[PDB]
Amino acid sequence: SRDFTPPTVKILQSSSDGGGHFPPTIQLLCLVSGYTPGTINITWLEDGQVMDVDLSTASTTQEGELASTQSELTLSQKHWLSDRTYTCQVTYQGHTFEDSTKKSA
Repeated sequence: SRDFTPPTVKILQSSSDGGGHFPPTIQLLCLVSGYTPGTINITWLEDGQVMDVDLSTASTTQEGELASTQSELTLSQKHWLSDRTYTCQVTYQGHTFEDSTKKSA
């Protein structure tokens, strides 16, 4: 007997991948898969001012008998300048987690 599977979450940052022009932002995508046969929940704990359009979302994918869900985060660099606390809180049918970044300008 061994139902369910071992959940796994990761944190990937994509800030040093920008280029000339366009406004600076942050691309923090977490890597959560294996857990749940379909997927869990996608959430990010923000601490600073989630008033703008800075939100993080994850997609659902199939990994055989497991469930691979890719999480991403998008926030304006400006906000990052004002310092904040971003964390990709991934939930599960019976589990949870959180991994991201944080700064205090």
